[PDB]
Amino acid sequence: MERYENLFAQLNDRREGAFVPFVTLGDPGIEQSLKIIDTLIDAGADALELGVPFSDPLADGPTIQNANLRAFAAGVTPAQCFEMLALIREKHPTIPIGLLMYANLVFNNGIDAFYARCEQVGVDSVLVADVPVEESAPFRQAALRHNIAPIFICPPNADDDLLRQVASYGRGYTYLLSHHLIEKLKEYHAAPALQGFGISSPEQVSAAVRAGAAGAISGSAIVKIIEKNLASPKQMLAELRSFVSAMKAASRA
Amino acid sequence: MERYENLFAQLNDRREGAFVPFVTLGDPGIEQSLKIIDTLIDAGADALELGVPFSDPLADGPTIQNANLRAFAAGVTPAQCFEMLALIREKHPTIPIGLLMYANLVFNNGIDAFYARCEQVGVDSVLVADVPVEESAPFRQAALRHNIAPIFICPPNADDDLLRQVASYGRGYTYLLSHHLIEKLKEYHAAPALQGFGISSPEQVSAAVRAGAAGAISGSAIVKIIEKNLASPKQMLAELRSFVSAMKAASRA
Amino acid sequence: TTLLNPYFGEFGGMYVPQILMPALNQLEEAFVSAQKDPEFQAQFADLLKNYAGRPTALTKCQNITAGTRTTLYLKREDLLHGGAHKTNQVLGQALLAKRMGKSEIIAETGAGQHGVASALASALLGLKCRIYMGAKDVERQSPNVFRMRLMGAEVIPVHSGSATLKDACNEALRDWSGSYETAHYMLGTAAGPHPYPTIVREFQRMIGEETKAQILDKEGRLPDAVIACVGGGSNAIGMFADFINDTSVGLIGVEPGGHGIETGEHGAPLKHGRVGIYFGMKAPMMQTADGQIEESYSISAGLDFPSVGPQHAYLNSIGRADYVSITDDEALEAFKTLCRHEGIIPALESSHALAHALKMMREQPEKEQLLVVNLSGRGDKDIFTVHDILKARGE
Amino acid sequence: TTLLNPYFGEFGGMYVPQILMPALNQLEEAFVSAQKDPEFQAQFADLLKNYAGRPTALTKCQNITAGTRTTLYLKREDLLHGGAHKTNQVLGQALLAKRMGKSEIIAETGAGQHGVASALASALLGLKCRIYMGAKDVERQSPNVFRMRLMGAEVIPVHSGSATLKDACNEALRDWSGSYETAHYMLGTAAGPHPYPTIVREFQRMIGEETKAQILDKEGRLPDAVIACVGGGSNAIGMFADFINDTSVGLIGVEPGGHGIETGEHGAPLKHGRVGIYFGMKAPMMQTADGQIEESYSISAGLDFPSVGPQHAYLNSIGRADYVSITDDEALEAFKTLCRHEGIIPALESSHALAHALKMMREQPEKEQLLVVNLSGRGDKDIFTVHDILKARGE
Ligand SMILES: *Cc1c(COP(=O)(O)O)cnc(C)c1O
Ligand SMILES: *Cc1c(COP(=O)(O)O)cnc(C)c1O
Ligand SMILES: [Cl-]
Ligand SMILES: [Cl-]
Ligand SMILES: [Cl-]
Ligand SMILES: [Cl-]
Ligand SMILES: [Cl-]
Ligand SMILES: [Cl-]
Ligand SMILES: [Cl-]
Ligand SMILES: [Cl-]
Ligand SMILES: [Cl-]
Ligand SMILES: [Cl-]
Ligand SMILES: [Cl-]
Ligand SMILES: [Cl-]
Ligand SMILES: [Cs+]
Ligand SMILES: [Cs+]
Ligand SMILES: [Cs+]
Ligand SMILES: [Cs+]
Ligand SMILES: [Cs+]
Ligand SMILES: [Cs+]
Ligand SMILES: [Cs+]
Ligand SMILES: [Cs+]
Ligand SMILES: [Cs+]
Repeated sequence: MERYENLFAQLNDRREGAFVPFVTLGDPGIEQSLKIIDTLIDAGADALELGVPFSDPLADGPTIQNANLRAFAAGVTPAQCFEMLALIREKHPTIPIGLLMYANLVFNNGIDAFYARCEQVGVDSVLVADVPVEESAPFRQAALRHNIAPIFICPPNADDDLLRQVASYGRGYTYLLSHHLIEKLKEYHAAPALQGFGISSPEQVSAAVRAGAAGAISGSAIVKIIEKNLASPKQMLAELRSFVSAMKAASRA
Repeated sequence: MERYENLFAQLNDRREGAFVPFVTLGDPGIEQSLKIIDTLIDAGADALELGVPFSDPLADGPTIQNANLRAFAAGVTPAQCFEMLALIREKHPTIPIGLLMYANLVFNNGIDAFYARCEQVGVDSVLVADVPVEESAPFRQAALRHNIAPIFICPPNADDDLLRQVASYGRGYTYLLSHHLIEKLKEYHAAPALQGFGISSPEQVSAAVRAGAAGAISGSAIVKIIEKNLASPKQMLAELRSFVSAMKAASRA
Repeated sequence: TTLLNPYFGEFGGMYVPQILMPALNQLEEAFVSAQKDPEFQAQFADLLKNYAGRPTALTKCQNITAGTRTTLYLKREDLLHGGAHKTNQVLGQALLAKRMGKSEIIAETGAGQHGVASALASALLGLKCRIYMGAKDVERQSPNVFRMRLMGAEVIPVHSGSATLKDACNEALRDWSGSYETAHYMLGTAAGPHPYPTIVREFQRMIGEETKAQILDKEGRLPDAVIACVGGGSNAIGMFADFINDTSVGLIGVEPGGHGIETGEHGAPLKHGRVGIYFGMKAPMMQTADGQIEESYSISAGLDFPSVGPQHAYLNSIGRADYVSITDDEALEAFKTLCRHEGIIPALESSHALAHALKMMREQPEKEQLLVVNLSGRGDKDIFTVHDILKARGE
Repeated sequence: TTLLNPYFGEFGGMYVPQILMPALNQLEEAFVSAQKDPEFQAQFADLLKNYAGRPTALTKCQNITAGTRTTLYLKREDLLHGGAHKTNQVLGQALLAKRMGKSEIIAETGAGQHGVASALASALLGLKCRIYMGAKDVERQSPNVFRMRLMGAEVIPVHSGSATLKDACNEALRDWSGSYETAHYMLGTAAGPHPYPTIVREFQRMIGEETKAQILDKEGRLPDAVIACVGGGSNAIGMFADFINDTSVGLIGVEPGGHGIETGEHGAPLKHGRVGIYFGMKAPMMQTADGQIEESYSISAGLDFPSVGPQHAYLNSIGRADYVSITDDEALEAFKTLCRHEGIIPALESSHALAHALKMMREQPEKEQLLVVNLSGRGDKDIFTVHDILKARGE
């Protein structure tokens, strides 16, 4: 499929950036997670980034660590996550769905089989948080064989060699953690950049797009709303809807 | 004075051995100790050996360790012991009184002053338990300057050099811990031997004398009767009287 | 790009977020430079000798081997400053931190031995040390925590995940990814991402070098086998490295069998786990069927690492080294044996290596064999644990 | 008659019951013979090196002395097997026992360090070891008692007198007077009757010999002063002996001042007691006015001997060595200082010596002086004691 390509072309036509919320699948439980995700979509999320609970999330801060703990507390397994992904794709045929994975869960039952399962349920991209570009070859190859975009992080400490590698090897979008970077990525024909550092308010969404990025990823702020409203699922959904609506509005021309 | 010399001459005339009980001064208390000692004398003790309570009685077994603890528990001091000794001598002018001392209490206020105090209260001999003959010179000299007999132990492991030294340096009596020894001591004109090992019954008293010793010292058995009858001072005295009477009878020709 | 191969065969690698690659490349660069620098080497040798007390003794154990054809020597890492071999490599890593212009140390610790080792090295070299430790571990390791604080280290209790070593491992990396311009991450074993398995081996290799010299002097030949316990793999690779090319010398690593392999309660991933990717490396792991990392189990908290260094995985795959396990009760017997027959109280970690040497001897008492056990640490720390078990068994 | 002079000036002697003189003469004879026997010396050197780990390091402490004209080195007896210098002399005495054909060891212990030292030496050399310990001490020294029993020693609680060290001292002698044909009494310090102050000095003198060689190599001259803590006097006389004839080298012994000399709660008889005769020797004692022996007091149980070795009394009287005291709080500060600034946890005993060196430096920071402190042991054992005080003060 070409879900990212189609999304970016449509957004471009509307002079619009992407807004992409992250949540952990199964947080705080399977049924509630499903309603969360549909709420994000109905509020105007342009794509999703979705985490699978893992014992040791090396690249993640406190909010996400806590999301993981909640999802495990609920007994959420990778198999159940893939069941969820199939359901989500069945409800929503065009929205790009990206996973944020840890290497062990990809490698566990064979790397090729993992990406085969991704393709079967209708995932579009996979970011493997603990695989640097230098080690990515078998992950990228398996991804592309199964029509999955491999996503790479372009960190603040990126050099020119890294930019070229990220530009050449990534598809779907480039995950930016930051303006020089944005210009260089475009020069090297990289996948459109989404800014993923510190996107917690509408002004940062607008700032990302104004700087030349194709959009912005809210890496933790959505999870913060979950964590805050655990005792009140109805209010949780309410607050997610208004937050996502506001963030997406900020992306609009 | 010549109390030992006189005692041995008198005993010899009667073909009789000496019986000499040991007690700790002040055990179990001052007044009771005084009655104990008068009881031993009236029952037929020929001489006394008397211990002064000391913090660390290096040469003493469990029965005596416990006697020391009792006397300290009662608050008994060396000064009080010397008060007791003066009283005892005033009651009984001929019986030889020997002390069993530790070196520190002799040395504490000056060795010469110690033996001067011994002479003043009417003590006849001093055995310093932790001074071997090899180190005895200042103790022997102070003793003799104050008309006090220095007493030495002749141990089971004694050699000929030790026998000669003990024979030459001791006065009053030789304290035997054991028949070769007895013969050698006499050959070297030693002070009359009193057997001090294991004298806990009449048969051992008789055996000592039959072996050629001048008599026997009951090093702990008297203290055992004290320890056994602590709760009953009247019975204590009763049992001491019958024991000492029996032991002295055993010495008689 | 790296200067050195990050893999041992298929095992090892640099499986860290992209943000941490410059920190690893920097460290590799600094290490490669250090290893060529006589001044660095002279400084390291000075610390090992005059501060830590190298060389360590090689003790013959005639009382233990009487009536057999085994000759047994213990390499006495238990006599090193700090009471375990960990001290060797923390002094090297501290000097590397100084070489890179860093003034702060970050460390992870489980049982606390690495925390203390890191803190003492930091105190000596005037580095500001902060140590991550699982809250559960903090609770159960009061003596070690107090030693760390006495030595001026900040001890940071980790409340995330299970709140154990693997979680401390994670939180140290989080800090480092933000602080690596000024802070060095002092990893505690021969594992994690390249270049750490390489650095840690090279900063422990004097164990084996001294052992070889000492056994040549005392016996006129190489040992038939050298035997070491395997947590993450540092003491073992330190003993093994100088012997790898002496192909007549057996290399035997001992993983904790815990309550017994068949119970699943052990710490023996190399032989009874499954390759995975975690802690920055591709290596055998204790893990569930669906790929979640598990805690190991051993009587000995110091062998409770749920993976193993990649060079051990490699050496096993090519058949150069053999790996075995020893259970809690076997290690306890070896502990008792050494106290009673040699008057040395060994670490329960090291007692696993000794237990396997005792098995080699007892199983085949007329086999002529010259064995060295790496006695990785002393076992004062373990006397409460041993006391508690013996009482509970009625001993 | 003896082969050697039993006195140091007026101090020392053999003040024991007559029954024990043959045992002392036998021991003196065996020692004089041993000291002339290259085989005995080679065996002892073998144990010290290959078992205990001699030579011990000499560590420079630049962090502590920065900004002053003091250069400070620690002689690292804390790195010896068993974690204190006691190990040196127990190995020598165990070999002497073997030379005399004895198969059993009797020992006294207070804090337990000598009990453990005796037990480990006995285990190594296959001697049957029984250790007398005051019931009060048994109660308060659970870790040491357990180590002794692990090493196969019988531990005998003494209930007589106060039931402390002096009483254990007594009960060991009682046993020996009956058992000396088969048992050797392994006395724990450079005190008691001749020949023990002499033997213990000579079996500790490698401390000072190595220090002299090491300081010549590192600094090209002798130290201005060597500084050691004084319980019974063994570590100190061990450091001092080889320097006695180098009259430019100050010899400074540090007694425990406890809560302060003026409080009477201390362990400093050499400077604040009174000569007496006890424990087989004429020497300064803690004693009442009427001559009963008192208990000393120190934060450090190992400096709680209520007398002092006679050679120290002698060296003081002739002005060859100077003796000072250091209080509990001074020793605690020195303990903290060494942990934080050098990453070495010292024994609270040794912390008294360090405290006085720190005073020498701080009082006169522009005085040029090269000082060695004998770091007699490590202080893992003391961390609960230190923790408890710091908490009680609110630290
Ligand atoms: C830390 C430790 C170990 C285990 O770690 P390795 O890296 O496998 O050496 C073993 N023994 C001791 C004494 C330790 O302190
Ligand atoms: C036993 C001990 C001492 C005190 O005894 P000395 O005989 O005076 O040396 C001092 N320091 C340590 C570490 C000890 O173990
Ligand atoms: Cl739910
Ligand atoms: Cl859709
Ligand atoms: Cl009374
Ligand atoms: Cl009369
Ligand atoms: Cl590869
Ligand atoms: Cl600092
Ligand atoms: Cl940084
Ligand atoms: Cl082999
Ligand atoms: Cl003299
Ligand atoms: Cl035995
Ligand atoms: Cl005997
Ligand atoms: Cl001087
Ligand atoms: Cs696989
Ligand atoms: Cs906008
Ligand atoms: Cs005097
Ligand atoms: Cs008779
Ligand atoms: Cs050494
Ligand atoms: Cs053998
Ligand atoms: Cs392990
Ligand atoms: Cs200095
Ligand atoms: Cs003292």
